[PDB]
Order: sequence, then structure tokens, then C-alpha cells
Amino acid sequence: ADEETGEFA
Amino acid sequence: LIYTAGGYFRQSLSYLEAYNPSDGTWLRLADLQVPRSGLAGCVVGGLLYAVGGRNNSPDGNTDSSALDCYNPMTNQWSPCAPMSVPRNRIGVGVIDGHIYAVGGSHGCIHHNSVERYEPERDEWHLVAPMLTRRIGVGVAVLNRLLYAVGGFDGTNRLNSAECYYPERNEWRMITAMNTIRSGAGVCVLHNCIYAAGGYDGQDQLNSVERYDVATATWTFVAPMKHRRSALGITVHQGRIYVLGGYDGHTFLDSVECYDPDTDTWSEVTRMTSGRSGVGVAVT
Amino acid sequence: LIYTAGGYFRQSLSYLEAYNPSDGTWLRLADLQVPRSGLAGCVVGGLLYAVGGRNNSPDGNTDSSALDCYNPMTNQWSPCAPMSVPRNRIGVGVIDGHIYAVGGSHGCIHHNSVERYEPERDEWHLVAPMLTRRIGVGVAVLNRLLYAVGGFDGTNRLNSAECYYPERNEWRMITAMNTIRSGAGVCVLHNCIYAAGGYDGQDQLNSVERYDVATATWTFVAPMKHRRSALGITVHQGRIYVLGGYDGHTFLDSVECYDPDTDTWSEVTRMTSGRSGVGVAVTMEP
Repeated sequence: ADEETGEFA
Repeated sequence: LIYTAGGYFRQSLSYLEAYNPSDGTWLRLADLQVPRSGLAGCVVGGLLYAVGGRNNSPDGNTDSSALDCYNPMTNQWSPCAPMSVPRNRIGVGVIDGHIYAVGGSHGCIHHNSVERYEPERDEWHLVAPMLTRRIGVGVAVLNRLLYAVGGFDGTNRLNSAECYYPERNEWRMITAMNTIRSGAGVCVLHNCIYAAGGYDGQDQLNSVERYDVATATWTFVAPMKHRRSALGITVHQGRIYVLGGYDGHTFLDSVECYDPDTDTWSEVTRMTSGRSGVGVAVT
Repeated sequence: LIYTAGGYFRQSLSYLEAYNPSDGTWLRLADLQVPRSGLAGCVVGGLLYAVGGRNNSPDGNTDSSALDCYNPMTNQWSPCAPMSVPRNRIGVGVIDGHIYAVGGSHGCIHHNSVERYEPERDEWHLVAPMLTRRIGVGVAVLNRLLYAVGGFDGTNRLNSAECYYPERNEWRMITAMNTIRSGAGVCVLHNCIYAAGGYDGQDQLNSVERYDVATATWTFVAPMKHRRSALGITVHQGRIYVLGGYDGHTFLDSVECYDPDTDTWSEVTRMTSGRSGVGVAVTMEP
């Protein structure tokens, strides 16, 4: 997960 | 009412939902035709525009160059001309009925370019680029100047802010924020530029600070209850609302509202579902 | 003369050398007591001070709180009272005959602390901390105000700058630079702050920009010939000198000189050996 948005990589 | 479009929870979303701060109800309308997260929302001529973003799905991860228009009486979306480049985690502002699309990423390219859309000609055209590459950039318009605030350049998260002057097509650096903020909510409440939350590269933030133009000074105000980056933000009836976001572990449904007279935050709403990266606007 | 103290080349170095811009000569002087890189230099009352830094040796790796004093009349070093904490990749400025020690690191600690040294009592005292933790920070003094420019907070490299008002004891953010820079050379020439080179997290930089207080604006000037981070910098007779640094492959010996009247850089000399992280300042000649 993106540390800022939560979206998968 | 305040419309939230798109967002992300396990995949990009097509939700278009409207919040009533009077009734406290949520009203759900037509789905976006293409799911989008990391997009930005604005309103021109009562029409709601959804700009950039990305479709992060089990079968793809496509950065969007699209611009889509929702009409509140028609309850229907209509495509408009697309931007020059796709812009995920874009920022947008509105001046003189024109749409400014700011920064964002396409793949690993972090844009410094800016372009402007005019709704009655259905056209985009590039303007002067920012001095900084910025994704996750907060955008605001005050005294009909365009501010790009914080973000991420590909390597460093930023506390710098810069100002765009429409009648010279030039960007000027201004005083930097006290806090590095990528993916913050940035709006113009009353007459200060407000930057709430975001991510500084190690922690999501609940601090909020505001820029006072006359003194060129950033000042800390009421900190948000719950840390959040990739949040939606808008101003209703002279008070600011922040919706959803990500806090490092969970996708938030919390909606907080700031009263500027009391200088106090607390929880006004749950969204119907937790999510981050929405585009928020009011009409 | 232009004095360069310490620096780094696979080991911290103890060199004190002084360049004569007229002669072309490098003079070899008394060694630093301890090899140090990432230190700063400055001059108060004609004495040359070497502040902070780090001893990188084949037998050890220790940051340094030391303050040491060099006298060109005697060609001797003398220790001074040390800072409250070690400060590697420090920035230093001088106000009213007092030395301000700004930022730096100690292990994994990235300082926002700032402290002031008084030569006539050999004492350090802490002052208000910066708004930002800044290592590899550039420091400059303009109209008796202390500016901390750029740097690295441990996570993000910085283009922000902030300004310290001594007799109000508080820091205030100012307009950020156009370019993110850690380990830049920062000095004052005429009535502007120059920030030159450094590292932005991807490239070493040859660009140079200057802050005018009257307009609160960072405007770009001519870039240097060689990209360089962790360079030394000083002003000699109305001209900027940058010494050594690191370009991602090589520890540089080149010394460039900026003439503000022509907005031109040129290469004037090479140091006796390439190195980064030096302390540089100007005083009489021994």
C-alpha cells in the first residue's frame, strides 16, 4: 500500500 | 450540498455522493462513468467537474487525462476534452470560470506543468509550469491568484508553496509552510489559505495551518481530530469540511468540520464507506 | 587568505591550508588537533574557528561537538569550550562577535537546536530551536539576522529557509528557494544571500540562486562549472569562492570564483587534494 494514499502499488 | 466524487477503498471508485450539513443525510447519485481516485473536484457554472486521477483496479492502474462534467439537475455525466497529459494526484483551482489543472503524476513522471480549461470552448491549453514538480499538491484560489501548496516531487515531500499570477503567466515562490505536507486538504476559508493534514513522509498529520496573505505568514490553528492524508476538503457556509482519507492503516469515513470562530474540530459525519483520494466540491 | 580546514577523502582530514588568490599559492599550516569533516569555519576577531563536524577514521566514527581556534600570528590551534551536542554537517554564522551553531546531526538525531558561543567568556548557550531539523544546512548573516537555508531533515531534503531574530529569540519562515538543496554553499555577498550547489536527493547541483531581502525573492544567477555538494564557500574581496565538494563520482579539488559584476564563474585554482565537507573562512595571513 502507498504510505500516503493507501492505494496498492 | 457538498458532492464527493471517486475515491479509493481496495480499488478506485465511481461513487458520487452528496452530503447535507443541514439534514446530516447522504444522497447518492449517478456513478462516474470511469472509476477514479487521486482526482480533484470543482464547480463552474453550477456544473461539477471531475479532473484527472487514476483507475487503480484488479486489472490495471491507468492515470486519467479525462475531464468529466456532472449536471445537478440532469443527474448525468458528460465527457469533455481531455488534458494534454494524465494527472494522478492532481490539484485544481477555479478563476474567472476557468479550470486550472495542476501537477500530478503519469507513471513515474511528476508534472510541473499546468494547463487551463475553458468550459464554453471545451479546450485545454498549457500555461507556465510551476517551479516545482508537485503531485499530491493542494490548490487554492485567493484574490483570484492561484496557489500550489506542498505535495511530492518524486523524491522529497514539500512544505513550499508557490503562487501563479494569471495576468503575467508566472509562478512566484511564497513563504513555506511550517510543516511538510503531501496529500493535504488545501482550500480558501474566509481569506486565509488553509492546509489541513497530509503526510510528511513518516506520519499522517492532524495539524492545520493557514496562510495570511497580508503578513505572508503561516499560523497553526485547531488540529484535526484524526490524522489523514489524501483527504477531500471543501468549504460550506463559511466553514471547512474534510472527508475521508488514509491514516496509515485504515481508509477513513470520518468527516470533520472546522468552525473558524470557535477554532474547533470535531466529527460531523461518517461517509457511507471509508475511502481516500476523492474529489470534493460544493453546488 | 582563504583558509580551508578539515574535509573528507575516504577519511576525515586534518589539513589546514590557506589559498592566496593573488599569488596562486597554497600554504600548509598547523594540522587540526582531530581529523574532521562536515565542520564549519568562521572568523571572529581575526581568529579562525573550526566548529563541529565528524571524525571518520579507519578505527572509529564519532561526531564532534568541538570548537577549536586557530591564530595566524602563532600558527597554533587551541581548543575552546565545546557545544552542548555534537553537530556533523553543521552550519555556522557570526552576529555581534558571537558564533551561532545551527542544526547538524549526531548519529540518528537531526538537530533543530541552535546555540550561541561567546568568545570573551568561552561559553555556549542554547537559543530558540529552528522550526525545522536541518543537517547539511547553509547559514548566512544579513543585517545581523541569521538565516538557515536548505538542508535535510532525516526524511526530506529542503528548499525552505528561516530567519532568526537574535534579540527576539525566535525563528520565522521566509520564502523558500527555487531549488531543494542539502549541503549547499551559502554565504552573503554585498547584500544578498547566495545558495550554490548542494544535493536535491537525485542530482548534485551546479545552480546558484540569491535571496534579496527587499523583494523577499530567490532569483537564479549563473551556475557553477561543476556540480557539487558538500562544498565549502566564502567571500574574498567582493567575490565568491567555492572549494571542493562531491559530484556523485569524485571528491573535487576544483575551486571556482564568482564575479557578481559579470555574473560569471571561473576556475581559479585546484586544492592540493580533492575533498568535501570542509570549513572555509578568510582572515589575515600568518
